[PDB]
Amino acid sequence: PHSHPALTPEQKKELSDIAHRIVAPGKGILAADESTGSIAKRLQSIGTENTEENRRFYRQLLLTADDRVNPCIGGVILFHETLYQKADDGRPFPQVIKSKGGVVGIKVDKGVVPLAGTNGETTTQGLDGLSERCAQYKKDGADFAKWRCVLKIGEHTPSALAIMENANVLARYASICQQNGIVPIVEPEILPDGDHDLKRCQYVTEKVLAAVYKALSDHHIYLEGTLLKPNMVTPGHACTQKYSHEEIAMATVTALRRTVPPAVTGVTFLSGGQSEEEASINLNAINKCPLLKPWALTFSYGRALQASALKAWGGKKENLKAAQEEYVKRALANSLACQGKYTPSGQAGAAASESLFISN
Amino acid sequence: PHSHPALTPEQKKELSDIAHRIVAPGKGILAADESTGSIAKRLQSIGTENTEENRRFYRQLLLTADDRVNPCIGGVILFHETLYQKADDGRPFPQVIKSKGGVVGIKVDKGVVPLAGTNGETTTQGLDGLSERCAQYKKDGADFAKWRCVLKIGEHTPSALAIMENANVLARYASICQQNGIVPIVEPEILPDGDHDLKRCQYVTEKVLAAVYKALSDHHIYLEGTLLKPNMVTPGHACTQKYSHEEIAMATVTALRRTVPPAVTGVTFLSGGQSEEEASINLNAINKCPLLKPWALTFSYGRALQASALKAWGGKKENLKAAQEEYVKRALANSLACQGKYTPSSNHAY
Amino acid sequence: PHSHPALTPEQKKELSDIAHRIVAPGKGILAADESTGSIAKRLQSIGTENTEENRRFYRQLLLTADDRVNPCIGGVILFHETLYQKADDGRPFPQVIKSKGGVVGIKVDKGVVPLAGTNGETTTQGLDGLSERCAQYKKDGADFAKWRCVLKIGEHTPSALAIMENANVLARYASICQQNGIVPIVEPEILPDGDHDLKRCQYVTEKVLAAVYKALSDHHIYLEGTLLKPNMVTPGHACTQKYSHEEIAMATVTALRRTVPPAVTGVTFLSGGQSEEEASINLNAINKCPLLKPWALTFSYGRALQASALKAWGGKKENLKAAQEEYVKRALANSLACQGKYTPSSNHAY
Amino acid sequence: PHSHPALTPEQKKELSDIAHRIVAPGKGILAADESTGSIAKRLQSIGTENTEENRRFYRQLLLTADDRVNPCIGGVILFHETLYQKADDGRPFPQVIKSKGGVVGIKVDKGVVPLAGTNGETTTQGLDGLSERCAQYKKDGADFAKWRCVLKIGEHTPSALAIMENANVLARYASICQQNGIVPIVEPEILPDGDHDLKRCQYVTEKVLAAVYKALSDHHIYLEGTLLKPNMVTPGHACTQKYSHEEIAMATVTALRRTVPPAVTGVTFLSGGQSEEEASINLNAINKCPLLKPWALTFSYGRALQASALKAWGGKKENLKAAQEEYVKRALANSLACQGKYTPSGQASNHAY
Repeated sequence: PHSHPALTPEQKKELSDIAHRIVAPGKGILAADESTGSIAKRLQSIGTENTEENRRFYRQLLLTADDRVNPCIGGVILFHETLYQKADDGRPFPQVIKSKGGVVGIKVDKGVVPLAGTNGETTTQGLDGLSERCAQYKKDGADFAKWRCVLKIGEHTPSALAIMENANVLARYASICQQNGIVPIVEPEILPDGDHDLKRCQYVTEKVLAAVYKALSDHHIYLEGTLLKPNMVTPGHACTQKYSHEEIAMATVTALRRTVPPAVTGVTFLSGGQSEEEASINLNAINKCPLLKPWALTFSYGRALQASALKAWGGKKENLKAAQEEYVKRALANSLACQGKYTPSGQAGAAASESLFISN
Repeated sequence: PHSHPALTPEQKKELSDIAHRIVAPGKGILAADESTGSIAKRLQSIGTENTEENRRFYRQLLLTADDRVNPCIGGVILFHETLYQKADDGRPFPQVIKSKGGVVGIKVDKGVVPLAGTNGETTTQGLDGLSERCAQYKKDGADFAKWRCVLKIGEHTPSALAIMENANVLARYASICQQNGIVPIVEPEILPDGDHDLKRCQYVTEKVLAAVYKALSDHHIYLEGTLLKPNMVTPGHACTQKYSHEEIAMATVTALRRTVPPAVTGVTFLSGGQSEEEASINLNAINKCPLLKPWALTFSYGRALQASALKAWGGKKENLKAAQEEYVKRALANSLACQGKYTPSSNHAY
Repeated sequence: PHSHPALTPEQKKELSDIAHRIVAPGKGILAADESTGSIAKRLQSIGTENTEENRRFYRQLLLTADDRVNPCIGGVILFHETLYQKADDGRPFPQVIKSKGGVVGIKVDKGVVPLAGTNGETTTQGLDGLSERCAQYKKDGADFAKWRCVLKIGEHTPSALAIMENANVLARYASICQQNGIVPIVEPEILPDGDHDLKRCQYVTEKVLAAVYKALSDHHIYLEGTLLKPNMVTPGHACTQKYSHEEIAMATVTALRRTVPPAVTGVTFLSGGQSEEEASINLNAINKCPLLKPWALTFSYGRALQASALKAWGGKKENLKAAQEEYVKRALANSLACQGKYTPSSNHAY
Repeated sequence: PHSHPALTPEQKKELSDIAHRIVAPGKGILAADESTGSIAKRLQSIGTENTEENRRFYRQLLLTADDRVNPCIGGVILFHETLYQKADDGRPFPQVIKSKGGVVGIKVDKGVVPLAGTNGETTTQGLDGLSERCAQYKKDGADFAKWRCVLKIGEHTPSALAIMENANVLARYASICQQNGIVPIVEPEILPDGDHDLKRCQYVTEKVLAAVYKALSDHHIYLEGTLLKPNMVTPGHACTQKYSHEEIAMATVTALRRTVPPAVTGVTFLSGGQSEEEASINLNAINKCPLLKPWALTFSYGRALQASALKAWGGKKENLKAAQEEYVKRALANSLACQGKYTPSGQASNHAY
């Protein structure tokens, strides 16, 4: 019942300013924080061996795209390794990102671990020494961070324990981040895996977000200095019933309106397996949804911004420009999408029409 | 992890529609739901015996004020007794209210009870047979209800128990109301008693509201079909430090923005002891606050709408027109206030 | 983090003494608190009109059995109506019970109500004015009370909400009782309905009881001044897999040892549909289970003590002694059972 | 509402057997799990340089004490470093402990960290990579572990957050341990710092323990395969009012009876600053308390078993036997104390709570 300010007015301002810059109108996030074992899968789908150099080059390819992306990208999430890598001109990637008007973000979780006594459910680790790590990341150019929790819709999941534990650890992570001037992106991802319908996903998403914000309140989290990275509300990947983009948008926005306090600076949707075009079209429909939305509704896409780029690159240096062109096109599309001004056309290749879903 | 729809789309539309009508632009709530024991002091302060007749006459006086109040009053909260009384012309009060464009509300709690093991804290009773009562009230004209929980800021309060228990009973009440087509006004009032400052109130308000909404979620409450009646965020009555209306407005709006989901149709502030003018000036400041507010920010005033009217009446039928005039003036004042157009004569520091 | 004693040492002593008397060695509880609507089925099953007199007679029949039941009965739970009735000799039933060495109990809940948004789940009502009711019941002879919550094992039940809400209302009821010198019997009954196996019941029972005691703790309940009336851990009534009494006893004792603090004075099992013999055999096996049990493990039987007595009666006054004889037999059988002295004549797998 | 067994009957048996061996009648735990920084303080009090060799020599001093300690020590908690050190004869310390009938334990937390928004409260870290660490420790001789959470009694503490969070991390720690055949010792220490009285400590201890077991329930922890290491219930260090050992025992036992399920195999009290003799007398009183106690009530003492030994040693090899004698004496005293048979002689209304 007695307040013990976790943050000073000066600290709140820094976090709030940072969070707003990331989701400034028309801007979104490029999520290039794939771990070594994660990006390896991507490079593997293009006959490119996973080496530090190939990874460096690939990240450079995306980070050094032409100035057309500048207005589209408010922030870029990187993996530890990439944060300390340099472009061919000797500039550290964080400097490259900043020079283009982007805020630098660092993924800080250490992956999921199984929750004993549950039906294949997990929580996420990475709190140990997080404070020292954040202080260091801050000094090295990072202003925000990301932590991913993963939940799954099934007959007995997500369980009460899974929801509570994941919500609690997100709160702990967000608390430590804010103590070090880093804006925490809270990511409670509910996988699209399964044959559940739209209303099932909406129901679960509402329960999960309600739990997340109660935990954030219990841990004294400054909402204005945070961002939310949730799954859009969609039917399961194996669901038979078909839904329109307007319906997905309505379910997504309704779920958010029922759980996310207006103080939250912005919502940066994960693409979660959706095709590049599907992700853009849904985000656009979301921003057009005829309901009051007190927070920025933009993107924090990983796969939905890299599909075509990876394919065009093929691991060959000569395809540099071609790869960057595809990326730029998705960044431009999504920039318009988070403004509800996106209108599909007929290009972006067929690679943008293919589902990037990956069962877990 | 499985949904068992508490309400059908039709039930949802009904609740949502009722909620929106009560807090439509420029409209607020007249809280005239004082119980016999509660209206006792009011009448006592003016030397008027607490009889059913005087209560009926007083309530009639307010409910029949001239049409100038119509666009100001979106809803009227009544005490059980009043819901079944009639005006002189024989018209049931519920009918009077509705003919003036207002929705009829009914207070359904049965007062506070002490929570053992706490420092004078309480919870609220009234759930027994509530479903049947709501069905009967609905049939008899009421479309929304009110339930009051009381919390206090002290050295060890509100405690975890008080916050959790009051949030839970509010949720039960809300659930029962929605099952019977009644829009529940959730009122978690944090008393202004004490010498605590503005920051203290804001902090406690944020924690209480966060608890309230988690409980509403756990009980599957349809937020669009609800209204919130909280205290504005203000320093304690005995606080020596002084603040401006802009500051209490900033603290109030900031606290609501950090806890109240956008889906909540509206916030109807209680005046909780503030004077008529102060309550109007604060509501006005709240609506002009330079922050995004996704819900209607209006009033659900009891004392702040009756103070002058009660005094002018003095328990004398002769002063009917004089009394009503005072009420009308406050109704007009607050209608402008909830629009941020009243005149009586972001900050990271929150 | 701060304490505000809900009870004084004197109040604690009173409650603890009462709870211990009810479950003194070899003693159990006769649960005859069937409401008018509940006893109606019982009387109807034997073709007897459900009249106040017939209910009075049947209750008299049970309460005035010979002294052989005295050492068997530590307490008797009555329904409101019965607490105020008299035997043929003009003595009020509370006096009859007391003169036989029994403590008088009163059921105070007002039945279950549906929890909206759940798959047919419920919570229980009865808190309104409970304090005044308890104060009056205390004056009229009752020293303990009973409140029944009902949970069901199913595809999606008991849900998180159902567990939390029922646990919370039990805590509120317990709190109010103790403030009035009444020992509360906490009854969180998990129905045997379904085809679930023993393991599932043990799991649900462990989760439900952990919730109950956490709620009791949050509400500052004095455990030494309470009793627990849970379901024994058994397979569902329609489970195809079969088990032995020893397995039922092991599952039950294990569940309790993992959730019931040693401070709880006693566990008084409900029979929940089990036959008279079965209920006695399981209670005996529970008391013979080779695990440490820090609380009395006795009975609070309704049907398990009345089945044959009601049948031998049949609504005929000339079958009085015959019916009483059947009751005495089950009282004797269960008195031995709660001592592990009743004969019908790898614990890590739990 | 559906069970998804975290442990098989075989895994449960192993955990239960381990937990019971540790707190078998007359046995307690030697807590010698002081980290480098922690032991540095102990070594400084006797003007001894904090080098790995001195630490090894010190730990060796305690672990190789004569066979009189065998029936007194059911378990020994070691810091990571020590688990991998060897006695002069080349025997790994875990082997030394095992040969003397003791179960080997390993401290696995990585210290406390500040909880933002609280009045100086903390939670504890160390879950990262914990499963892998437990699998490795198990393989390397350890059968139980220890994780310490710290709470403080003050005007606004322990807060609801501190209680909830610390109870939650303990549950996570316990869950990971049991998945690896390691019996977790749950240690929710409520510091004795402050001027609060006996009833205040009992109140807080009761609320904390209630939170701890609800958390363990939510995380599906097998209680029979765990131990509890709580603070005894005593007045604050700065409390002006005095209390008898009988009252300390009554308050302690009452708090436990009201919160600790009988399924919990044993309670191993921390000495938390009490003198060697004080910790022994209180433990004896606790065991003599006239209330039903369904779990073993023994010790898990660090300072209360090493104070005199450390001083008698002074960092001089010459005083080895003298230092071991002091340790053995406390081991004997406490062995008698956890049986309520302790006496200064040697080795021969509860409603107000």
